[PDB]
Amino acid sequence: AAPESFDEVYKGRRIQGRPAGYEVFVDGVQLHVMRNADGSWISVVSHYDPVPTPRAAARAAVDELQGAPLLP
Amino acid sequence: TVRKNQATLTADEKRRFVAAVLELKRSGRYDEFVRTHNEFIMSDTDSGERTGHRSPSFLPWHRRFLLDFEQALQSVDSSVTLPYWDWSADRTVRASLWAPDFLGGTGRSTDGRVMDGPFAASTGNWPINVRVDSRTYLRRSLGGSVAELPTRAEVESVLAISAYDLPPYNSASEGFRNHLEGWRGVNLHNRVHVWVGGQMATGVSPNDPVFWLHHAYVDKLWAEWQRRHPDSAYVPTGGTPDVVDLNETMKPWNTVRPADLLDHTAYYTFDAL
Repeated sequence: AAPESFDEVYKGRRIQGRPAGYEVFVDGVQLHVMRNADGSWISVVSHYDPVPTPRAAARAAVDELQGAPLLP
Repeated sequence: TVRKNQATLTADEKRRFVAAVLELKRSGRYDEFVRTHNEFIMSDTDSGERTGHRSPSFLPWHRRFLLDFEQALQSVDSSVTLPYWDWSADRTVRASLWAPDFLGGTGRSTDGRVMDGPFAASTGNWPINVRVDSRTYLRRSLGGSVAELPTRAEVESVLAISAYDLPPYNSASEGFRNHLEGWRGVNLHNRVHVWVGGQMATGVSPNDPVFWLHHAYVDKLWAEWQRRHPDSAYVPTGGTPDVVDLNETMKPWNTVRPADLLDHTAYYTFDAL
């Protein structure tokens, strides 16, 4: 089973996740994310530092973006 | 050709390397290396087709990718070769690597923007074009997201590991490849990406020229492992779905196998191995 979906405002940005394997969006723009075999997650904004969940990957991406719009 | 420790380059060698990298950027060639790397970092998965990373072909794939880059540099200045960054030895922000006459330093604290060296956005010579967000300037946060670079003793603990790789041949593996890549254990290569920060921590990490120097030292560590373990060799050796077996060809080139890349001396040697 995929993780549960989520929807919240984090550091002023809307982050959403939903099973598809799994999609994440930052202000409506899709963030490429990936699941590792141990169940951790990474994203194209933070690829080398695994985090436990897709919401943690979305938050790490917002942290790294420092307000920048994500590009498709 | 000899690949030299960056720390050892003369001022003229550093100048010629920087100029050649800036000319690959100016001509549009550099960005297509960034794009190719990103395509594999996004498509390689632990449960599916995997070639450039999280898989035994991480090492021969990057060996070929770096050769492609070095050949492009040599097409600009035939005297230039790719240097390597021994992050176990040159491990602080004060290292000559990060001086304004070579790669420039860390990013300023407000937005991570690199403010000095040849690749600083203010020069007009290093636009970030292949990117995942609106920012078009080189960023770094050296030592920001992780405390320390690996040490020589951590590197030796990984070199000691005799299996090249092991099923399931992905980020969950035991063995040398996945400990060097860093998804398990004390973490070598992934941690260096995290330590540099900025674009190096992202899926468009060749945007920072240090990418190539980091991967040239990862490539040297494979060569060191091979001399430590003469009776150990690339695996798997056939019939593995989704994984590049020893005599299978690799994307994107399609015309080279891991078998063709095991012996680096066919293409270059190191200043000392």
